[PDB]
Amino acid sequence: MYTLIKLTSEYTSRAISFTSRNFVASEPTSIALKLTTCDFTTSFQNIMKQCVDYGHSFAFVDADDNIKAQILNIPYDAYENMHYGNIRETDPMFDLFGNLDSYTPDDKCLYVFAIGSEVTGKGLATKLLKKTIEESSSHGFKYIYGDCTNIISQNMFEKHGFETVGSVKYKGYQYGITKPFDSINCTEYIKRMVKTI
Ligand SMILES: CC(C)(COP(=O)(O)OP(=O)(O)OC[C@H]1O[C@@H](n2cnc3c(N)ncnc32)[C@H](O)[C@@H]1OP(=O)(O)O)[C@@H](O)C(=O)NCCC(=O)NCCS
Repeated sequence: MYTLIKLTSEYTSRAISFTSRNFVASEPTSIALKLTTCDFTTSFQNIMKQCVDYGHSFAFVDADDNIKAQILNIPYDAYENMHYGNIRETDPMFDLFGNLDSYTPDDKCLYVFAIGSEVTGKGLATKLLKKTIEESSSHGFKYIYGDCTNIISQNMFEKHGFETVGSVKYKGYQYGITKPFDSINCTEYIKRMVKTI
């Protein structure tokens, strides 16, 4: 069926594409901003590559080694110093997320940049999150942080012991005179969620 793997460098191109496509198709903030995969890859390919290279990311692959679900994780200290391919299309995204960067870890922390699954309702994302919790413990991380934009992942994180430490309401959020997130209907907040290991 599908095999749980630790992502390695040979999967980098597949990992970048998987999250780009998955988020552009199905993640609330990307959809709200009408991002294309070009927009997403430009802004986020660096962090996605680093999620693979730091060694703490996981995926489910099919028999032909295609990624069907993945979780891209990176140490928080690398996240805090991350560079992005900034473009006008994603400026409001960075503005929104920036609000959550005020709650910071006081010890070793693993940051979940992205979780996604193209084969849904089969437990794949849940299993990736549980694997990530095991990984965090094994490497002496004290916290896992995620900025979760989707009610589905918020509930999943809650089910696995995460607590909300910060939030921003989508409806009414402004970037200058624009209201770029008012189109979101599935989810009311973006939330920074923290699990203490
Ligand atoms: C969110 C996402 C990762 C879920 O992955 P998935 O593999 O279906 O999730 P799992 O099957 O492990 O299911 C996890 C839980 O979500 C629930 N769930 C999954 N899809 C759901 C849906 N469309 N509506 C309501 N609940 C849903 C499951 O029922 C399950 O809960 P339970 O076990 O308590 O019943 C997937 O929908 C996705 O990739 N979305 C685009 C990506 C995204 O937005 N990522 C998060 C950004 S924070």
